[PDB]
Amino acid sequence: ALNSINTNAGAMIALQNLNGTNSELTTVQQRINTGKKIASAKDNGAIWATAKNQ
Amino acid sequence: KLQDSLDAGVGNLVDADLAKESAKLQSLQTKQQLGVQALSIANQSSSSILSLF
Repeated sequence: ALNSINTNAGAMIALQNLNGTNSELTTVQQRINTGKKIASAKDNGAIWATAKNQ
Repeated sequence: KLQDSLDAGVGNLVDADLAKESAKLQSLQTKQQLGVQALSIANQSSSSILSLF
């Protein structure tokens, strides 16, 4: 209602965007730590399985 | 002659190739230096919470 005292969507949307940025940061940090894109089975199942067997 | 042959055979069994170990050592030293920096980057997370309060 532009003056509500119980809720505000601006904080919710700011939180959502911050969480998205944190997730991307986590992915990049994992890449830097392990030194490779496909490190686990979550990154890419097909390529990870192929590399293990090879 | 036989003793020389046996010594050469054992050496062929258990010896290493230092030319390859040099390259592996260089790569591993670089990777360890990068790993320490990556751990340092990972530590500094969650320090930005204090600004909210």
